[PDB]
Amino acid sequence: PQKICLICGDEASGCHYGVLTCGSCKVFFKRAMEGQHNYLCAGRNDCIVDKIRRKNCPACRLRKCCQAGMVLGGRK
Amino acid sequence: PQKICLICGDEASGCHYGVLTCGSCKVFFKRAMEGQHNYLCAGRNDCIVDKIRRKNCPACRLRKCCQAGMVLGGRKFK
DNA sequence: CCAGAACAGTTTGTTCTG
DNA sequence: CCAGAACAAACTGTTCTG
Ligand SMILES: [Zn+2]
Ligand SMILES: [Zn+2]
Ligand SMILES: [Zn+2]
Ligand SMILES: [Zn+2]
Repeated sequence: PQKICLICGDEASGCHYGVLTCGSCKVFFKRAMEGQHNYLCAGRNDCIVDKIRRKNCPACRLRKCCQAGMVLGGRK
Repeated sequence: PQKICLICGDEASGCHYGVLTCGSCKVFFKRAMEGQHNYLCAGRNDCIVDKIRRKNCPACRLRKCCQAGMVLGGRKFK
């Protein structure tokens, strides 16, 4: 039918850092946790994270990753 | 003495399309108005437009541009 | 000076590799 | 199959031109 990324609703590529996600949320999460960016939502931590706008709010996209269960860790 | 962009609060470069802006807002405004995309704010049409985050929500940045008085035009003469 | 164009750096996303 | 690396397209911002 089609695997859907639990972060953004794009087509998922596989189970990454614990969660069914697309390729972009995969690198995103990795890059976000890794560098210290201190991302702050410019709205109210409310943002819809979807395919077209996922890059809009890194704070909300990262928060969604963390709530979906994504966890850092290199090749289990 | 430093001139402040009225859209994002960065340092302003001049008066562009009718208001005090930085060069990034200047082009953003023209690209946005001429592009094929009517941006949909993923929040509440409320977003803060400041230097670090101006890129975050093009819908709200464009809204802020238009509300500030920015208007498309060609190269006008005095 | 400022709009538009051209150029350039930054960012996000996709394909390659072990 | 999946992390991480290498690659690449897309997007945002800066310097050049009339
Ligand atoms: Zn995704
Ligand atoms: Zn947000
Ligand atoms: Zn600005
Ligand atoms: Zn917004």
